[PDB]
Formats: sequence, structure tokens, C-alpha cells
Amino acid sequence: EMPQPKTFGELKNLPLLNTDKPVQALMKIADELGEIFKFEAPGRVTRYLSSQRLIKEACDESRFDKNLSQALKFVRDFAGDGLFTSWTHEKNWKKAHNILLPSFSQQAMKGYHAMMVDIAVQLVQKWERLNADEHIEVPEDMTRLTLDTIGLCGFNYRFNSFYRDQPHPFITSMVRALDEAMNKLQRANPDDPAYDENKRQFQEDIKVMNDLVDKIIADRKASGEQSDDLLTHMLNGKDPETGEPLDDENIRYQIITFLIAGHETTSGLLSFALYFLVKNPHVLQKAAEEAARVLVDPVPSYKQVKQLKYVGMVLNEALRLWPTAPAFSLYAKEDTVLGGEYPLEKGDELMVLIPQLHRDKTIWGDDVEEFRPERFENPSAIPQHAFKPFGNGQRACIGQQFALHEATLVLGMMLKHFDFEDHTNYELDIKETLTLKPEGFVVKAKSKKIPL
Amino acid sequence: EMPQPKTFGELKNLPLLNTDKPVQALMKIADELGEIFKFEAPGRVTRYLSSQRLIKEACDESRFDKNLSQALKFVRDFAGDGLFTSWTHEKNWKKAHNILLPSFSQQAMKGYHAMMVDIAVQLVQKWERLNADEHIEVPEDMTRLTLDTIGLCGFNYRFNSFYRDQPHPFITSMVRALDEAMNKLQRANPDDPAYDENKRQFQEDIKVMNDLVDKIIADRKASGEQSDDLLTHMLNGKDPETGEPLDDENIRYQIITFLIAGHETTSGLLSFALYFLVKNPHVLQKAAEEAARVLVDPVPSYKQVKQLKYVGMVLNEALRLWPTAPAFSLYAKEDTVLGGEYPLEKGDELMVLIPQLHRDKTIWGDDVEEFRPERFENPSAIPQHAFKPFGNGQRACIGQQFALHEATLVLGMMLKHFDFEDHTNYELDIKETLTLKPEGFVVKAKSKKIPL
Ligand code: HEM
Ligand code: HEM
Ligand SMILES: CCCCCCCCCCCCCCCC(=O)N[C@@H](CCO)C(=O)O
Ligand SMILES: CCCCCCCCCCCCCCCC(=O)N[C@@H](CCO)C(=O)O
Repeated sequence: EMPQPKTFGELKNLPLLNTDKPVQALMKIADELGEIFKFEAPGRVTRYLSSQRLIKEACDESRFDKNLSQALKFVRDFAGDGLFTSWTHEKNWKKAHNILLPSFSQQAMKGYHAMMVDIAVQLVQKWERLNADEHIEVPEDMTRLTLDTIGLCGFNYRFNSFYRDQPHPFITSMVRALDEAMNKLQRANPDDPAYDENKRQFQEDIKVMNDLVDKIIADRKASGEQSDDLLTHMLNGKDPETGEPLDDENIRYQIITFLIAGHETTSGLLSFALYFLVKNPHVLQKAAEEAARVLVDPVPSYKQVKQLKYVGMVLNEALRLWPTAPAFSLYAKEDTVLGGEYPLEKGDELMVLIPQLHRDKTIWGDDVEEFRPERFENPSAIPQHAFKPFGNGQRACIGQQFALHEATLVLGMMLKHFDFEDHTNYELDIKETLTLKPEGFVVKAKSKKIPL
Repeated sequence: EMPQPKTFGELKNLPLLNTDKPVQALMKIADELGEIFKFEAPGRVTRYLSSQRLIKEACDESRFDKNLSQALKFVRDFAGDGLFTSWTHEKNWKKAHNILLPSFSQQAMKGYHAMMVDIAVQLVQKWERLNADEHIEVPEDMTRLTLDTIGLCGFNYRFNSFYRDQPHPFITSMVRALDEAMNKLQRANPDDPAYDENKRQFQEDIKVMNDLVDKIIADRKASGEQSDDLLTHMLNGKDPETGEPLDDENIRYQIITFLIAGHETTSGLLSFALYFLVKNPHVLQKAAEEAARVLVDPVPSYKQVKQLKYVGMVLNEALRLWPTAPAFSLYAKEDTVLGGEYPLEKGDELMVLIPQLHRDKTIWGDDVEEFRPERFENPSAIPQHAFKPFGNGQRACIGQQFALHEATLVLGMMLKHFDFEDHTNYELDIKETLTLKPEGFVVKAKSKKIPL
């Protein structure tokens, strides 16, 4: 009854993941097979969902809970029972959720604004200081900005990424760890000795990330300054339910979790948004007119960023086409029938293929490939479970407002301060590291010569 | 130091309550004066609190206990030492609390469900049987439903409100008693002979309510049916702490208390929720889609009502904007400093202005007047003591789960069975009877023709 892509004998569908672009491969399979398909590997099965019709059922928290995909099981080798890679039923999930949600309160967000501006001004100064006909490496600079922003706002720690021509060592190790997790998805026999070098390199990259976590904890312990940031809540906050704080082992996992989850996908978002703006110059002009009208002061105020409505619509439309954490996994809490057609047993898994949900013509209309921010004129018009770049329910993204405030601030400043040229007529090439990001995307930025 | 609204010479602030909308007047004063203001009358003072930062301190049960506001001292003339109008230190408060808490257990709620459906089906049948272009009197029908539900579930007594074109006589007397309590708030000389007719009518209304209580007790005493409801617990239950049952005098006060507290505010909630739904059609679409997807049987089950997450979020957002028991009062157990700024002496009174707490932009963001159920999509994101429609601590609403189960069931069935039209473009007009409810709110309901 359920469609299934092509098989490879006893390897079933597993060789379909032998690609550097597995999510894009699964999107093409969804276009061929429709709203649901079965995906089998030796010893495993999951079902990929692409329609709002089925995903609205998958998002019913009475029926389905967050599952760890194979990807997240591999990421858990370094992120442990941090928020992203914990099961809902592990005591540390609800404890850390309750302890860290206050770090994303409206008061906390206003508190982060000045440090977001510190890093955004470093980006604008970098681009102001370029010589004639020099270009910008877009995803590279967006990763400099977003890593520095979570480091400073979250941990009062300066990665100083704009002082480096090479990616930050933490980034080199994170990307190689994410790429190893993604490459491991196709491995039939991961304990074959052919993967011993992969395992060694993975452990080395995990140690690089943990050495930096050690430095952040040591810097806070040695600090004479009074901080009130995400790390303050990790070290001091008590869960109202249990009355307990986090232990040291869980805090280390939360720091690695927030450094990764708290920047990589925001770098992707900013990169895709600038891509779509240079490919749609009338949209760029509309966004630049709003930035010039609203951002009347040398640096943006908190309230001014909240008033960048069209910049927000541009970011939402970029998340519609290329949600940068492009899937999430669920399991059936109990036996249930999906869509009146597909009986599931307790424990059966689903994968939500977010880029395909976001191309559901029954929700968005036939023009789903067009970049049209005006779809989000009134975001309330979008049905439940139709636009899900931040996941679902109590396991939804804790950082959504942080990410959108940062991205809106930075894109607003970029559009205020520069005109942009797609000088190479760049062909979109989406690199996969579990997360999605344009690769090789370069532009030229001509200063409007507006002082900071 | 403390702000204070305008004065009337020796009457101080008392004539500010000479209005049929005193809570709405106090909300406007809070908007003008901010998080705290003094309110003086001849011989008394209280302080109105509107900010989460001060209300979280007021909600510290080590520092403050429930006070009887002037409103509750007047209601105590008929509700005595029932749960709502008892002091925490009166023996009958903890005794009745321990005897009746089990009547609001999950097991009790599953037991009430069928009788809630009996009344909900009567509402749906009434609206199905209307002719073309007839309309619904919303608060009137919600009062028919909620009074009948507490009567049947609580006391196995049928008010038969859907058999009446006029309000039930118990409602006429209750509303006139609550209106008298509210009107008495402004009286500098309550024993002036000008109020002799007010006093006579108040006593008549109290007698109507007590005659109905007599009938309920007599009907149970004469019954050949074995009930296990709220009245069973009042008449037979022993407090585990003292080992004592309630005496006859306290039982009479509890029955009056539960008939009033157990329906009026739920009628308000349902009326405000339907108001917000017809004013926010995208929210109505989301709630109606959930009702259709979840309520797959002609008779909703207990489990299906628990599954209506979005309907629950609608109800919580209605309670955010218009909490239908809109204030509660506290006194200082000992000398203490509120908010590091306002010294209080033992016995000093506070009023918590719940609608203003719920508009605290430091908690909710600047868009506080917008109806957005999605504020409640991630429950732990609501800060401690930011959302208090059911009061605080051991003196919180005993009936919260009953009210929300009833309202979720009924609103779910309404949205399953009908489309709604705001055919008059109704202008919100909030009637005050201590409690709040829309007045004159009418809609048209077009049947979806789904059988019961
Ligand atoms: C545009 C940027 C972002 C996107 C697209 C994004 C996307 C997501 C998605 C889809 C999930 C759900 C994962 C699943 O169910 O497996 C998630 C969870 C999470 N995200 Fe984000 N995220 C972004 C930014 C952020 C930021 C900036 C932070 C931190 C400051 C953050 C922290 C987290 C955490 C901790 C979780 C786990 C929450 C839980 O289950 O308790 N994310 N994110
Ligand atoms: C949406 C509906 C309701 C709202 C907004 C509401 C609100 C409240 C509030 C604010 C208080 C505390 C007042 C104070 O501190 O002076 C309270 C107390 C109380 N409520 Fe409710 N109520 C609702 C429904 C119900 C129902 C359905 C019942 C009974 C079935 C009920 C029974 C009581 C009782 C008995 C108390 C006194 C509790 C005691 O202090 O021990 N309420 N309610
Ligand atoms: C520590 C913080 C974590 C940040 C990592 C975020 C990663 C977000 C994206 C995860 C989804 C990527 C899915 C990859 C494609 C896929 O469909 N995988 C399935 C393959 C079926 O086995 C799986 O992992 O079973
Ligand atoms: C028996 C069951 C009880 C039903 C009663 C529910 C009523 C709940 C709402 C009570 C709050 C009404 C506040 C009225 C406005 C106000 O602020 N009153 C102050 C005025 C200052 O004296 C007061 O009563 O001092």
C-alpha cells in the first residue's frame, strides 16, 4: 500500500543515502512518490512524510513524541542528554527545558540585544573595509557572525571569528563531526575496521569541542564580572518541577548543544536569505527600503528590529524554501492509524521532510518554488503544522526568537549599509552537514557610506 | 512614593467605584499609574498590583495569605465559610478543602464526563433546531450550559435551563445578589435608609438561592439512586486531618458556593472564547480543524477532550485577556518590603488586578492586546506567576480542571458542529457582576449537518 523508493536487494533502501546530499535526494523521492514513503535499511524502517495532511497528525503530541533519528543518535555521541538529543522521558530533558526557557524570555532577549549589535557591527565594519572589487564569502562570514553571537550572548565568550581568515577551530571540528554523522547514515556495518580512521577523527573533533567547553566553564569560574546569560541559568537555575539544578555532566552537554544548535542553522538562514534577495532584486529593494525607513539610528534598537516586518517575511520565506534543520523524527506513542489509511504500531517511526511540507501546493498554491515574502503578510493565515522550520510542540526550537532577532538585526543592517551584486551569477549548491547551507555563495557589497 | 488615582475629598478614591464597570475602570487607572497604586476609602486602604515582578512576591504564601476583598465580605453574607469566602485560618477552610479536593481528581473528572456531554448535546440540539437567520444569545446560552452542568455533575439536579426562554430563577437572584455586592463597593454609608430596598431585595435573592439548596439536599435524601458526586462528598466525606465531616450549616454554604463559582466564570470564559474566535477567523479555522480531526465520534470521549490541545490554548488566551474572576486579594502575614521599594505592615492588603498582570509587556511582549493562542503552545515558556486566572497557591481555584474540561468539550463540539458568523460586527461590551462576561454578544451558527 505505502510507496517505497528503489531497493538494492538485501541492502533495501540504504544505498540511497550514499550521497553527499541525502536530504535533497529524499526531496526528489518525495516528488516522485508523494506524501508518504517507506524507507527500509537492514534492521530498520521509517516513513517519510511530506504533506500537511499527514504532518498535522504527526504533530499531535498525544499520538507522537520526538524520536532520535539515526542522525541525532550519532550527534548524541557528543551532545549526550543535552536538549536537542535527549528523549522527552529522560529526567534531564524537562529539567533543562524548564531551567533554560527563562534564558529566552522577553527580558532575556532585550538583554542580548547589545551583544548581538557588537558582533553585527564587526560584520558591517569588515565589509566596509574591503577594497575595490573584493568579494564576500557569504556562508563563511554568516558563520563568523552567528558563532560569535551565541558565544558572547550565551557564554560571555569571544570566539573572535572576524579576527580569522580561516574557519574557527571549533567550526572545523564541528563541521567534520556533522559530516561524519551524515556519512555514517549510509554505513551497513559501522564496526567494519575500514571505519577505524573515521572513528579516530570523530573522537579528535569531539575532544576539540570539549576543550573549548572546558575553557568557557573555566573563564566563567574565574570571572569577577556578574553575568546573567544562558550559562548563568545552566550553573544556577533550579527546575520549578523537581526543584533540582542541572549537574556538571549535563551542563557540558548543554554548552556543546547551544554552541552548535545556537549558530549553524542561523548561518544557513542568513546565507539563504541573502541568496534569495540577490536573485530577486525587487524583493531586495523592498527590504532595503524598510531597513532605511526603520533603522534611523547608528545602531538598531530592540524595538526597531521588532518593526522590521518585511525583513521578517524575507527570513520566513527563506525558511519555507530551505529550512536549515530540514527534518525531525517522531515515534508512535500507541498503535494509531495515520491519515485513515496507514496503520502504525506503538514505536513506529516517522521522518518529517520539512522542505517538502513547505512545498505542499494544497497549502501554498502552485507557485511553491517562487521566493515571495508576501506569503507571510499575515503569518496567522498559515494553517497549523504547515510551516515547521522550528519543529513541533514542547520539543520545538527553544532558540527560535533568538535566531530570528539576530537574523532580522543583521539582515536589516546589511540592507541599510550596502548594495549587493551577484557578480558570479551564482548557481545554488546546497552543502549538507545534516543541516543545509549554500556552498561557494559569494557577492560584492558596495557601501552606501552610512556611518555607524 | 506610591501613585494614587484622583480623589473626591473626604470620600478619597471610593467614588471611582461608582460605575457599573469598576474592574475596567481600575484597569484604565493601572494603565495610567503603572505596576502599583494606592486606593483609599474612608477607613481602609489597599494597593492594586499589575506587574508580574510585584505579583510574584504577592504570591509567596510564606509572606501573604488570601484576604477577603470588600466584594468577598459582601458575598460571604450568602456564601458564609464556604471555600471561596472562608479565611485560610478558619477550621472549615482546610476541612472542606480536604473533603472536596478528591471530587476534582482525574477519576472524578472521568466520572463527570457523561453528564457534561448530556448538557453539551442539549446546547448543540438547541442550535441545530434554530430556523434560517435566527441568532444565538451567546452569554445567555453559555449560562444555560454551565449552570446545568454543575447542577447535574455536582448535585444530580436538573436546572433544565434549555427548557426556558427566560433566565433560570436561581440565575436572576444570583445576578441581582452579585450586582448588589458590586454596587455596595462604592457606598460610604451602607446603612443609609436609601439602601433599605437594596437590603430587602438582597435578602429575597438570598432566600431564592437557599430554597433551591434546600430542594437539592431534600432530593438527595429522598433518592433511590446511588450517586458518587460532589454532593455525596459534602454529605458523607470525612476530612483525613481532623477526621470530621462537614456540618449541615457549612454544607449549605458549600452548595451555594459551588453552584455560583462552579458556573458563572465558565460561562464568561466560553462567551469570551467565542467572541475572540469570531473576531479572529484564522484562529477559528485552526480550532475547528482540530475539533474535526479529533472529535471523530458522535459522543466525545474523555480522552478526545484531553486531545484538544489547540482548543485548550484558545481558552487560556481568552483567560489571559479577560480572566472572568478578575481580581483576588492578599494580606501581609508579617511586616515585609514588596519589590525592595514598598514597605508593608502586618495586615496590609493587596489586590491583584489579573487582566493587567496578563497585559505585562515585560512578560508577554508589546502585542499584549492581540489574541494569539500560540502564546500557550510551549507551556513552560510562561514565566512563574505570569498567568493567574485561577488564583494562587493553596487558595487557588479547586474547580480549574472541571471548568477547563467542560469548556474544552463544549467549545470543541460547537466548532465541530457549526460555522459562526459575527453578523452584527459586535462591539465588545463587558458586563460586570464582580465577574466579567460579554453583554449583547450574538452570532449566527450555520450547521455543518454532522449527526449526534
Ligand atoms: C533558524 C535557526 C534555527 C532553526 C531552523 C532551528 C531548528 C530547530 C528544529 C527543527 C528543532 C527540532 C529538532 C527535532 O525535533 O529533532 C530545534 C530544536 C532546538 N533548537 Fe533550534 N533552530 C534554530 C536556531 C536555534 C538557536 C539560535 C538556538 C539556541 C540559541 C537553538 C536551540 C535549539 C535547542 C536547544 C533545541 C532542542 C529543544 C528541545 O527539544 O528541548 N536553535 N531547532
Ligand atoms: C474559568 C472558570 C473559573 C475561573 C476563572 C475561576 C477563578 C477562580 C479564582 C481566581 C479563584 C481564587 C479567588 C481568590 O483568591 O479570592 C477561585 C477559587 C475557587 N473556585 Fe474557581 N474559577 C473557575 C471555575 C470554577 C469551577 C468550575 C469551580 C467548581 C466546580 C470553582 C470553584 C472554586 C472554589 C471552591 C474556589 C475557592 C477555593 C478555595 O480557596 O479553597 N471554580 N476560582
Ligand atoms: C547538538 C545540536 C544538534 C544540531 C544538529 C542539528 C541537525 C538537524 C537536522 C537533523 C536531520 C537530518 C536528517 C538527515 C537525513 C535523514 O533523513 N536521516 C534519517 C535517515 C534514515 O535512516 C535518519 O537520520 O534516521
Ligand atoms: C460564592 C462564590 C463566589 C463567586 C464570587 C466570584 C467573584 C470573584 C471576583 C471578585 C473580584 C471582584 C473585584 C471587584 C473590583 C474591586 O477591585 N473590588 C475591591 C474594591 C476596593 O475596595 C474590593 O472588593 O475590595
